Amino acid sequence: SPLLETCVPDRGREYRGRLAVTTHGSRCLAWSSEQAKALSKDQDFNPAVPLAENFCRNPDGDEEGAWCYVADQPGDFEYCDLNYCEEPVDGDLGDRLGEDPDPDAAIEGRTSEDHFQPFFNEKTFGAGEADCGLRPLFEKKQVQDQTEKELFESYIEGR
Amino acid sequence: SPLLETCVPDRGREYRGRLAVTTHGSRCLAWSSEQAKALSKDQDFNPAVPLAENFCRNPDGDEEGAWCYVADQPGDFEYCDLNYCEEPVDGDLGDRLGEDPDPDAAIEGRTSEDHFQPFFNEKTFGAGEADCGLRPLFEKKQVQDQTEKELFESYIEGR
Amino acid sequence: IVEGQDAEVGLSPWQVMLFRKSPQELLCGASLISDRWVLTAAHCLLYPPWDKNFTVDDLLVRIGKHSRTRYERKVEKISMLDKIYIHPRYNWKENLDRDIALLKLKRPIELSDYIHPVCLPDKQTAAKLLHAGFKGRVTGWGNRRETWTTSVAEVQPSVLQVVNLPLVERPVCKASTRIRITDNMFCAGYKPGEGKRGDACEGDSGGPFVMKSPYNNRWYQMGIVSWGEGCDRDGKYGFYTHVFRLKKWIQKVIDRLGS
Amino acid sequence: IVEGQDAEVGLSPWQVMLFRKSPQELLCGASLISDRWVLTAAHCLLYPPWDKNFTVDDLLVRIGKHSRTRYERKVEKISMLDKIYIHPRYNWKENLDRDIALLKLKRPIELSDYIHPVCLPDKQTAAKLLHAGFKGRVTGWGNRRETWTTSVAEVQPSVLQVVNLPLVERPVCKASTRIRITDNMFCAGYKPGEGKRGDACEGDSGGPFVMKSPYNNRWYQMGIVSWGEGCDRDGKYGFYTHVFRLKKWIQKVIDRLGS
Ligand SMILES: *C[C@@](*)(O)[C@H](CCCNC(N)=[NH2+])NC(=O)[C@@H]1CCCN1C(=O)[C@H](N)Cc1ccccc1
Ligand SMILES: *C[C@@](*)(O)[C@H](CCCNC(N)=[NH2+])NC(=O)[C@@H]1CCCN1C(=O)[C@H](N)Cc1ccccc1
Ligand SMILES: *[C@@H]1O[C@H](CO)[C@@H](O[C@@H]2O[C@H](CO)[C@@H](O)[C@H](O)[C@H]2NC(C)=O)[C@H](O)[C@H]1NC(C)=O
Ligand SMILES: *[C@@H]1O[C@H](CO)[C@@H](O[C@@H]2O[C@H](CO)[C@@H](O)[C@H](O)[C@H]2NC(C)=O)[C@H](O)[C@H]1NC(C)=O
Repeated sequence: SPLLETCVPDRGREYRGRLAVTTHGSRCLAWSSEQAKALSKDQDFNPAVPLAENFCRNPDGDEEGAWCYVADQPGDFEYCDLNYCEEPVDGDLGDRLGEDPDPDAAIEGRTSEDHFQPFFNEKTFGAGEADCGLRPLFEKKQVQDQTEKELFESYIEGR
Repeated sequence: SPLLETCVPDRGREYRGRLAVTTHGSRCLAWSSEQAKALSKDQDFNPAVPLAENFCRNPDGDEEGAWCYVADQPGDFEYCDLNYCEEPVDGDLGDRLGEDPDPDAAIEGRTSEDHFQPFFNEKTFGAGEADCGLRPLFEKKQVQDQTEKELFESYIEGR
Repeated sequence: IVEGQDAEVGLSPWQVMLFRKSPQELLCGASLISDRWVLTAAHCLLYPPWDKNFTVDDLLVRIGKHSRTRYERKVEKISMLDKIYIHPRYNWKENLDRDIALLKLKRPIELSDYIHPVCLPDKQTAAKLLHAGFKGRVTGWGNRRETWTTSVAEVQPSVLQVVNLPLVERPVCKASTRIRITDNMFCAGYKPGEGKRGDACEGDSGGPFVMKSPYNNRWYQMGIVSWGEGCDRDGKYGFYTHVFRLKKWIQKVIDRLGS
Repeated sequence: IVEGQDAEVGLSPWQVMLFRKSPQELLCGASLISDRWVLTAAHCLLYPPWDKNFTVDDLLVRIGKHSRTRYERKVEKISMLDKIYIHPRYNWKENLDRDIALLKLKRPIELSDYIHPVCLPDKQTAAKLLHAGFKGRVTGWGNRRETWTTSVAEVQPSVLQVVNLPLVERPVCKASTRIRITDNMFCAGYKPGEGKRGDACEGDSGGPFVMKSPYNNRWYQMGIVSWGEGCDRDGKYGFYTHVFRLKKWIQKVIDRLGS
């Protein structure tokens, strides 16, 4: 269509349109519903543009584009054929940050510990964090395992 | 799954399995149902294997796998995730030939006409075909098109 | 259509403006294959993910025009619809596979100098012309550039525009996009080195991709403008419905419509 | 694990084996991350198009082993599940985007010299080690080769197996298949030039791709075995779930559990 709307930018992030149908060609569920408000009950959404009724939105900032929720079970959502501008980014491995967890409260700043630092509370996570990674018959027993050496030579480089 | 059924060759051509689902995770219509009986009625289903109930079958020799009908309208069909063998063949342009139309009845052989051949009956197809491809203000008037020539040296090639 | 010139009055009499009656707006192009049937791209009438579902009573046709606006009082021919035959397996959910429709006019239009039909290829000429390197044309009132600053008004050709694009090796085609390309799809455009731009831009869908024969010099319809990424982007190629490979269907559809 | 060598008794003590009770069948693997919660590839519990959907009563877990068969009377710890959390947006329709799950033991297992939790990376160490060229380890009892003449029996490693695999450049990553590689995945494995073979094949899903931190010399889990096209295929690089990105979810689930 020539006389259609303009080219949707920023991978549909700031999208505030009204399309309520998926690429699969399916309906769409009410952002705030008995189904969709339980699936959302775990993620890390963001404002930018509201979750108006049931129109495709990109709340989580999903880089593949705006989507609808199609049903209730996990993975039952689907993307929208929003007609985005440019092809998506290709963040070279650790090129895309992923500003990770806080000590159960956003923004560290006053962050100090012994030499490890847990991030799971202990009450629920259980036990073993404090000394994870340290295999008993090796790191604790100060003996190296057969190929560790090889894993190591990679790090610092051979060229 | 490791212990799973073997590989699916020929892109699922002669596949007689019983999976009633689609990659979009949906149902699958019975091949002889009202809906599915219609959509197919006008295509070209070769045998290879039976159309068994509503199991993913590749009845058209679709070289992208086997599939289901998910509804009744055009396009309401979906491919199945059969877990095929090797990478599908990519024929060089005309490389996927296509043994197109007979004089409405199977095979040509006993076929000879002036210089064209109305592969369309006249009754249902209507008027035209005979003098098709010839523009009133050009070829019929033996006058050349501004770029006809450019389109021509193409077949001649500059190498 | 991008980087292409204006078409000579009468360069392509089979050209079909397909537009909706209300609100009045240009939809797609298409082609006249007989005096009563017209061949077009399917995603002009149907594309659910967008809300595209026009019935016969929604869109009219204009055979014989030139400028994409101005009632051509002496030459055009606005008629009514009848059919709208989409393919049962038109893959609109994933890659627009088999993007081919089959409009039927209410009453057989009156042939003319300005309104003449195009031909469907045959297995012989077919094998012959579809070689990577040969050229073909594509006609359309579709957008000149790919964008505008404001209002697409500022990018819509005044009159019918034309461009000749050369066929490209399927292998390169694949390479062009993630969008799965099918047996019946074929890309045409110039490569990054070659130095000649041009392409069917948005709004050109339906218009035919046609070549001329080196035997019997008649014009044949090899494709249907279907899809693409942007318009005239170096590194990409326009994709077209391979009309030939779907030729058998057409025969089924038409020839079973009565006697 | 293809082209890998046997694992040493005691090597990876977070290596969990997740298998369904009836029939007794090895499904995938996983990592112990604390005394009570387990991480595994979501597709191991649910995959709609193949009709996969186990519930808690369906499968048990087995921590602290070596041979993927033979009750190791002393060292193991067979235990039932309780929770099973799959990600709400584990894109199972298209490309296993977020192939992360998160099981819970019924009762906290007890630690040992063979049963010990791996570490969930943090932003800092996650920065320093995530660089193309460094290696890691993907363990498991998944198939040795990628095919067999008759009976997959003949391609099932006896003891555990291990292989050290190197991280590739996201560019070449994207470049190995039209399957949309997501922001949160990462392909690892050797290059066509490079000479060395090795790859986590079928059956390997869930098994972790752990990396040793020179600083603090602890073991971290960067990824999880998720998807790949065949095994050790010259050209194709195996993919893993980016656990670091998804870590924020893991937090959001685990501490919401009551206290
Ligand atoms: C309907 C036609 O006017 C139009 C033609 C555009 C062709 N472009 C170039 N450069 N030759 N078709 C389309 O726009 C098709 C229909 C659905 C949207 N579409 C596209 O080509 C999208 N830009 C991409 C796409 C989406 C889904 C499936 C395939 C392609
Ligand atoms: C379930 C895991 O055991 C397994 C890991 C083995 C994959 N191969 C390599 N070299 N890592 N995962 C799979 O087999 C997944 C399950 C879904 C299909 N699949 C694939 O790898 C397909 N071969 C490719 C694929 C299909 C659908 C969606 C994404 C990828
Ligand atoms: C497009 O609109 C037409 C309106 O005619 C829809 O046609 C109906 O579709 C339903 C559901 O498939 C059928 O049960 C009816 O019998 C159809 N009626 C007619 C007159 O065809 C069509 O389904 C719509 N298509 C889409 C994709 O929305
Ligand atoms: C996997 O199995 C569970 C059964 O335990 C299914 O859960 C039910 O799903 C339906 C449909 O979404 C819901 O209406 C029920 O309330 C669910 N019951 C429970 C106890 O959760 C789940 O849907 C299955 N998944 C699939 C894809 O079939």
